[PDB]
Amino acid sequence: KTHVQLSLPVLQVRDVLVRGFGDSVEEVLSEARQHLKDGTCGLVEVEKGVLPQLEQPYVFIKRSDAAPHGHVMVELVAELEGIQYGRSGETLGVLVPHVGEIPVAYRKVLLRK
Repeated sequence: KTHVQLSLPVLQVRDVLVRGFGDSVEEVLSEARQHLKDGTCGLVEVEKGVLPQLEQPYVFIKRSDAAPHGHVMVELVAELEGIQYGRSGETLGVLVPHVGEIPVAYRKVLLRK
């Protein structure tokens, strides 16, 4: 399937134990996709002060369209030193590994895979 319905645990930035997916744009996009498939991916909602507490490169989920079955259609865009790899809509948040942190909410998305 080109799209997969996922429910992403929303984590508080200060709870996150592993603050990024790796060391290159290509690696963080790869790892993000692997964790999304394996159900081991969390989402941090971006506000003032959140991104400097996480590790670059960043992986964003961005709205790709204007929402089947409650699931917002999203795609992945990476960012490193102010350059984005991909072009998409509004940021729903920044993806991080999930290693058992308690979420505050779930974000239903339809991920372009």
